[PDB]
Amino acid sequence: KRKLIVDSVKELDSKTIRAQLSDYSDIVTTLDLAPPTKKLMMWKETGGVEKLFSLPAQPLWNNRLLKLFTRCLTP
Amino acid sequence: MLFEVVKMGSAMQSVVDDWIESYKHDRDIALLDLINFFIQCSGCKGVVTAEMFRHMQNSEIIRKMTEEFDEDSGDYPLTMAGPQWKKFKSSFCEFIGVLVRQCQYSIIYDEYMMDTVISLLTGLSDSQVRAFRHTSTLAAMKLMTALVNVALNLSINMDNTQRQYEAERNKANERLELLLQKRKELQENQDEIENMMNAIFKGVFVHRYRDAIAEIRAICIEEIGIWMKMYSDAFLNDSYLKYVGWTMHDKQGEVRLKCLTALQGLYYNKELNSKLELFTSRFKDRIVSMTLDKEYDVAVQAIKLLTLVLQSSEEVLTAEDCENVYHLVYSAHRPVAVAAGEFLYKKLFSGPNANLVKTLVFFFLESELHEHAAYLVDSMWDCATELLKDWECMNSLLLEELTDRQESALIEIMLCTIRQAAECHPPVGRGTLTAKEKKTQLDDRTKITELFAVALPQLLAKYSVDAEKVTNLLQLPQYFDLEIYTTGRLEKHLDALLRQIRNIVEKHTDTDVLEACSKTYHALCNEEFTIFNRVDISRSQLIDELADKFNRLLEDFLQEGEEPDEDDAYQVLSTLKRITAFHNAHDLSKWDLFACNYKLLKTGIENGDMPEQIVIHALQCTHYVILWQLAKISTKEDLLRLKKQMRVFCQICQHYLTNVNTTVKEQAFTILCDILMIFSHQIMSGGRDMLEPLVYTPDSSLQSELLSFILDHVFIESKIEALHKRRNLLAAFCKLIVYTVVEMNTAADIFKQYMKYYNDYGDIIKETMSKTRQIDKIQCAKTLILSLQQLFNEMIQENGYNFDRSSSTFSGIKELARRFALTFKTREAIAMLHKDGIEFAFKEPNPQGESPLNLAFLDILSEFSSKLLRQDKRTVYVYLEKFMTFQMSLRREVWLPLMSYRNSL
Repeated sequence: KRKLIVDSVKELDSKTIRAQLSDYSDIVTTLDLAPPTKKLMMWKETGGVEKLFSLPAQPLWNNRLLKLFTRCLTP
Repeated sequence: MLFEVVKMGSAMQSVVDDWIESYKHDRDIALLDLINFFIQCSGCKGVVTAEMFRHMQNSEIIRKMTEEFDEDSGDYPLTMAGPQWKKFKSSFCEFIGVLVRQCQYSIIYDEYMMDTVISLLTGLSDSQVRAFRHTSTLAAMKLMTALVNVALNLSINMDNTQRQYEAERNKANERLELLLQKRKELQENQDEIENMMNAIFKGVFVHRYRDAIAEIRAICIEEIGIWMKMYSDAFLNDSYLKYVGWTMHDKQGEVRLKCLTALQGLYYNKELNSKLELFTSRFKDRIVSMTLDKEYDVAVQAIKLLTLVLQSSEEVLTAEDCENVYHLVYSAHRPVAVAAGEFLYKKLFSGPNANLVKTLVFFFLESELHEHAAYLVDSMWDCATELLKDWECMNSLLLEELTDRQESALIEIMLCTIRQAAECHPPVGRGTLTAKEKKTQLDDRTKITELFAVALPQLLAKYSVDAEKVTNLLQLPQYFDLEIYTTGRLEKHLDALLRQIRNIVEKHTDTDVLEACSKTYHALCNEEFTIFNRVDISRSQLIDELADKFNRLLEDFLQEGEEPDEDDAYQVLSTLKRITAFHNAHDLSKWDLFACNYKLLKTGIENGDMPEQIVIHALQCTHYVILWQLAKISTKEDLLRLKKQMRVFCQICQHYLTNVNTTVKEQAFTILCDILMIFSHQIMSGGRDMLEPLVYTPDSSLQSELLSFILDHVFIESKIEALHKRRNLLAAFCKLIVYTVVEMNTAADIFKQYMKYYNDYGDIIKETMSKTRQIDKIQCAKTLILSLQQLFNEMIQENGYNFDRSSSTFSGIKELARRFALTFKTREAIAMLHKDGIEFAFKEPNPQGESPLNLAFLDILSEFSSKLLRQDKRTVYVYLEKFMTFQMSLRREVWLPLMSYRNSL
């Protein structure tokens, strides 16, 4: 059987074009916002499995202290 | 050799001229060479011969060439990727255009050449063979565009010759006859060309812009865009615009993109058209809706078009149309944000800049979508870069003679411009350095530093009472090149800052404000700068005050005294908050405040009534006391005392882990998971001698205490708020797992939820599984089966031993079982998995009928036999027959799990 691409139907019929004008709700969407608050913005920055497994659960503001934790991060 | 010359070649006009050369010699051999070119460009390997040419019609040729196509794959030249094929396509198109343009004065009107080519392309464009329909359509589209040029030239020639005629009708009769004759000949030429376009348009475009294949619809819409931009007088009317109007509603992004690119070409660079504005006003609604197209690439163009539409009129758009576009400045996607931002600029941005700065504040305040300016600002960064870096201006409005809602918003905006200028990247989610950019950066920092070193102390003074404003203003010094405090001879202002910061710390109890103060004092206390020593004194002095205040409060507070009431507590808490925040960022060991904190935590247990907020902050505070002492580690008299405090603090955190207060449980839990990791076995790992004495391994009791918490507080049934807290707690526990501070068998109670909580916790549980596979392939697969075991026993306790294997509960475990199988040393594991699943299946026997039981686990275990393995399958079966007997093997009727498991082995 030929690997050549042959189309059974070459054209969209006129009726479905009429329908496409009538309803485009499936090719439109809602607005996807960036983080709307400082807290949510910081979360997105510091979220994800990677960042989570590599930082303390009680945040440490000083690198002197943060290292004490990250020091212990490979078995 | 045409096809090969166009792909392999040499200039296009060179081979066109060579072809025109041969067409003059012998039309027929040359046209045949042209026929074949179009065929072979479609990937076809057939050849049309002279005998076919002279005798067969196109329908018969095309059929013969479908037969002789001789393809290997479904590939054809216009769909294969790589640069050599991209170059082919453009060569293919250049040649057609250049062929027609080079024939437009003689050959093109010879009644032979074009009808042949058009007939063939019209037939091929009708073929069901896609390689023909696709290639020939592209050809015919380029062919048409070449003809629009010819028509345009003709029109120009017709106008010149007309002006020549009239100038002579004035003024002789012999030249007039020639100009009349010339004018007659050109009109014939126009009719002939319009025929050819009308053939191609109705024969190809009208059917093929509507093709089932999207790539072919896009081809057609691209060129109709080109004709209208090229010969607008003749093509820029509704009779051609309507096609682009309909196709804007196409179901594919690539098609919709071309409709918008086409229309953009009809505004940029040049205007203005009454017929275009009518169409646009007629399709305006559908255009603004495309600013939220499912495909972002389409959405950008939709806004960019709306920006062009703005230039011509602003009549067509409504307030609601524009307001919708404004929202997109807060879009997650930067190209949309920036495009929407340029729209915002041209619409509403036209003390020179003070009115533009005030303008931006009103816009930001009218936005009910964002409560901070980080993303509004980034969207404006490309176009209003001058307005946004006008810090001198912005600084003036806040000081020197409006409403306090506008003052906070201006402070907000100001801080965003500064951060994005200081650090050179967009805010998170907007990301994706050069020579000249670091220059602007360095320029930006020094301008910021020099201005705000002087202005910030005045700014804090004015707005100190407001928590939101102060938290913002305090982020500033973290963006200074601090050198400038020395070389700029600005130390008088630095002292003013340290004074205003100090006053804020003492009048504020809000957690964020104090975090800002602490984080700021840390930035200034960098010891790579001459300034350190000045600040260190003020730090060392502020805290002397806090510790002494704290000790005295804690004297009246611990005894009977009176009461201590709600008021005496807020006194302690407030002061404790200030101390805790600073101990995080700053080493305060020189004040031994473990004593004050321990006395405050142990007293909380005995009395049983200690306000939540004090307990929380003590727990935090002594966490930092411990951690800081561990930072400076010789002596060994200090080292033995560290374990003293540490062992004790873990016990306190363990007691508060069952505290009736929920946010208190959580606080105690997260600190615990932190210390356990810090004082884990890994403490000594980093070339450490003196860190082997401090190592802590939790009791089996505590290990279960930490799990009980997770099950209660992470696994049950705004709210994005609540979830973030729980993911954080879960990862705190999973770190203990993947770094083996806690037994891996605890993960069984976690792995079984990978499904039931797949959207809340899926990725965290998925990583815990991987970091245990990469750590120990065998015991991973062990606890991994113990998970399915634990789900199994839960079904039993809730229903008994009748299951109903068709049920949703049982089907659910089987589904989780399949996904566990895809997680597969390499094969000694699955061996070990089937062994325990078999051991468990025959764990408990049946008392009666017949002396079943737990046997249903094999239909779950059957989900893993798919994976491995022929040799090992024998080994598994051999291990299975140690459990099953002959009259077990032989009867088949309910005993179906066992048979099913056996077929797969």
